[PDB]
Amino acid sequence: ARRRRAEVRQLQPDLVYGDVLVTAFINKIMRDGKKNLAARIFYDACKIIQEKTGQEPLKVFKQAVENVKPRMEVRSRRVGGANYQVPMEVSPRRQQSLALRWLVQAANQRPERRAAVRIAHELMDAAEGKGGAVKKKEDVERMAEANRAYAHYRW
Amino acid sequence: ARKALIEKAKRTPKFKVRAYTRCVRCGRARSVYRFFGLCRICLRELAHKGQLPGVRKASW
Amino acid sequence: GKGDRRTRRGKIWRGTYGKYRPRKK
Amino acid sequence: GIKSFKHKGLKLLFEKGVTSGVPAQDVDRINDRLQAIDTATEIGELNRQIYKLHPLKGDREGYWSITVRANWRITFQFINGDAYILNYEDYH
Amino acid sequence: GNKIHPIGFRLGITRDWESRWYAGKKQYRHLLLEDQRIRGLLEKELYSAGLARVDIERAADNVAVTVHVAKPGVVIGRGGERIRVLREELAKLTGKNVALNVQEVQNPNLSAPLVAQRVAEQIERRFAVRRAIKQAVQRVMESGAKGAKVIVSGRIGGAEQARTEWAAQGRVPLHTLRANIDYGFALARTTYGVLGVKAYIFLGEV
Amino acid sequence: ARIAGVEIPRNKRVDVALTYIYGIGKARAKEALEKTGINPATRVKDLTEAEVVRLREYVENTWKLEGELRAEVAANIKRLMDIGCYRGLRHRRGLPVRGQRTRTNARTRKGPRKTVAG
RNA sequence: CCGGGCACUCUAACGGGACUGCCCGCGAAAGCGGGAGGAAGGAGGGGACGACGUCUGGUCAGCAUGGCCCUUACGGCCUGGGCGACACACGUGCUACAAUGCCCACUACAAAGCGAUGCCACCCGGCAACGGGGAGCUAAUCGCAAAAAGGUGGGCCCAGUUCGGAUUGGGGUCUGCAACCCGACCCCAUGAAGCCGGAAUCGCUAGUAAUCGCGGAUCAGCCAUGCCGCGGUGAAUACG
RNA sequence: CGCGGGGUGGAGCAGCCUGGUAGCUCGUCGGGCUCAUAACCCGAAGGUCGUCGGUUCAAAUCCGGCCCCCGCAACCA
RNA sequence: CAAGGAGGUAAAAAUGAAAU
Ligand SMILES: [Mg+2]
Ligand SMILES: [Mg+2]
Ligand SMILES: [Mg+2]
Ligand SMILES: [Mg+2]
Ligand SMILES: [Mg+2]
Ligand SMILES: [Mg+2]
Ligand SMILES: [Mg+2]
Ligand SMILES: [Mg+2]
Ligand SMILES: [Mg+2]
Ligand SMILES: [Mg+2]
Ligand SMILES: [Mg+2]
Ligand SMILES: [Mg+2]
Ligand SMILES: [Mg+2]
Ligand SMILES: [Zn+2]
Repeated sequence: ARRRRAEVRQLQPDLVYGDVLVTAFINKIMRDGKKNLAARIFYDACKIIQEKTGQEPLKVFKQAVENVKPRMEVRSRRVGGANYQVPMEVSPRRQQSLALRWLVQAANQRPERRAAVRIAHELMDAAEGKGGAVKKKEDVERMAEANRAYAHYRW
Repeated sequence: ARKALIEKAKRTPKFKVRAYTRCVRCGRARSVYRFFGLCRICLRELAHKGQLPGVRKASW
Repeated sequence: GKGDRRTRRGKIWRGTYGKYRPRKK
Repeated sequence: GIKSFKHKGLKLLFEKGVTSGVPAQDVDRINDRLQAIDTATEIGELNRQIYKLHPLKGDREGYWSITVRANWRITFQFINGDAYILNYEDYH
Repeated sequence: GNKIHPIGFRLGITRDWESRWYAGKKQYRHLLLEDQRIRGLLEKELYSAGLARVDIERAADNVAVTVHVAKPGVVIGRGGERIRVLREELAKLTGKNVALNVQEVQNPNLSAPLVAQRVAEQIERRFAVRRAIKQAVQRVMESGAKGAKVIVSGRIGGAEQARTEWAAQGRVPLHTLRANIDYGFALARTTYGVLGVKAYIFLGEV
Repeated sequence: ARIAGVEIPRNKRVDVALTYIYGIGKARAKEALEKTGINPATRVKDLTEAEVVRLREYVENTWKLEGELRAEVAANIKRLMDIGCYRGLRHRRGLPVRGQRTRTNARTRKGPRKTVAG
């Protein structure tokens, strides 16, 4: 019954960058608890960003996250055996989490061969507003758009 | 088959592989520790009794 | 290939050694 | 006629006459009910007062149960003049 | 229910051992079997003494054995028998230094094994168990105890129906470690079966 | 190149291309090209015809392989035809040869499930 | 490795160390929020500990035991068989369907434990299992063990494929009186099903889940992928 | 016996006329949900088309002969 | 600042089990 509001977990800043965000992204890359392979892939992809574009990956990655941020999402709620879906706003914590999660997932959805090039490209596509994650973001906002009827149920 | 069966367990002749362990306090053939010569059941009994030198509850 | 008897990895998992996993040096 | 056994004690008692599967004071009782379940051509014949016959309910539907003694039941399935899955079970 | 043996629960701090010797492997097994056969042989022809403990100590062929008894009446002055061959019959499968001592347990009403054994005798005397429990507790409580508790379980007064008679005065905290709680148990053999008597005796600590 | 009974594997490393023959596997593969003295990492694409001839001549001879040894293997099972042993009956019933568990599993010899129900 | 030294690390024996005691705010109190205080805090993180009683719960196959029954036998010995049977159904799992992946080579970094009726260094034969030797070790001395995931290099290039290892043929080794039914490995060759799972269903809130190997009990051997422990790397999220 | 309609999985019904595909509901069998049953959800299996002949490359289907089932008819004396 | 009285009231969800 959540007596404690569960305090927000804080991370360690990365190497060379100091991000309070990049490490969170590396973590999503991480599988089976191998931060070595995870971090390597991201920094690898950072080197890949430099090639296809003359931009610093610290902004390319930053803007990509900003473009894959759900303004509002759909929430299933009350009365009628939980029949309604109230479109709710998204907390900065949750926009944060969804952005990075959808990025990595869409990144591994790509037909490319190497994990680094998937990350790099999906970030470049998302920075422009083209990524498959941006599709996911825009999709979730469609659902939230179509439910404005009983949005006044709010909460 | 229990009395004549704790006989064989100490008799131990005829081929070396036919010989087997067996709790002494009981007659148990399973879970017999070589260290005490006892089954896991008897061992627990005596450990609570205090009749097992050094043997003490494990908490960590 | 943790179950293939022809790998250093499967030989680890099985425990035993052999040609596909020599006893060091 | 009996055709199948789910209890090994009952099975040996009726087949070989081995009484070391049942209670010693319930050997004559268990015998005369099994023979009556054997000669039974229809479940209606297993209707004597002393058996307290009755079909079970729930997940035990399709099963019958005459009483040997106390809280002990001989449960079975009677179909086409034959009994199957003869079990000597405590009604719990 | 399910509760751990209040003796084993201590062992380390509070309540020391009962067989205090050290050995490595290849020896522990043999010496423990001998040790237990001593306890087994003693219990038989020494029950009339009512022995609270059977402490045992060793030091390479030394085997010391301390028998705690309420009333050591069965020792009778040196060559008055009841000790001579009696402490010498141990070495018929031992052959080692059968050093048998005798202790005088002062108050038997504060020795848990003795309490339970007195109760278990009364069950076999066909006594009224509930009244026997009550008295034994008060008897223990009468001899200065800080808390007591006796438990007989099963087949009380014969009669087809296993029961459990319960009585306890004062304080008996089993969960506490600094407890000094003596635990005893006894089998009452009856013509209608077997029932067990637990006895808890408690004193202060800190 | 039609090495034994097969020819299929083109541009894909001779130590690997060799594997595509019933009788070669992996050990006999590099064993054959070190004994014939050919580079394992080659193209397989019809390289030096001489290396291919030597390879073919050694491999196709030496040990039995392809359809010939399939016949021998099948004949070794036909050994336990006649009035054969227990191991033959396991080849007869279609059940596992090495006395394993057949109460469950053993689907690789029994085949897919049939389901009786009762 | 020696001389020598033992301050560091470690070993294991007793101790100190926070009690929201101190600051602000709230309150009648208890207490709650917040803050320098320090390794640590408002039960620090885990253990052992399971009230009166409930389930005619479980256990006569650990053992004890009332009653009933068996005694040239329901007891006793032995060889052999069986518990391992298989048209099927369910539970708990192991290994996978691959490229944050597989193979080969090189090269690091643990803890907790077990061993002289054994652990077996180092040589020798052997593709290997393993066998001949044979040193040290009553073992923080010698040995089991090189930890593995990791790193470096190189090779496959996404195809049932260097994924996956089932099944089967052959050849061997070791324990054991003996391994057909029914043992574990080693080597050659076969290389299946599987390309990620219907209705449903489980676990975990911080060293945690996931993932990686290591030890032990039982044990001649072993069907252990099990159970009980050890450490390595190490997430996500909690509005409510 | 005079006309008309009908026999198809276990039950009830389609498909025939415009020959090459036999389909529907219930039931059965497997798996789920529940302490359990029912209900519910997932996934399956199941039909010599009454029978004896004929036509045709090919018959549930078109043509005959029987065999049951149902329905109409049997009037004037 | 402390409610007395008036009114819109959940859905789909049935059964029992085998001596006192
Ligand atoms: Mg088998
Ligand atoms: Mg299955
Ligand atoms: Mg407590
Ligand atoms: Mg019961
Ligand atoms: Mg018994
Ligand atoms: Mg079994
Ligand atoms: Mg396939
Ligand atoms: Mg694929
Ligand atoms: Mg929790
Ligand atoms: Mg069903
Ligand atoms: Mg149901
Ligand atoms: Mg007219
Ligand atoms: Mg009804
Ligand atoms: Zn025992």
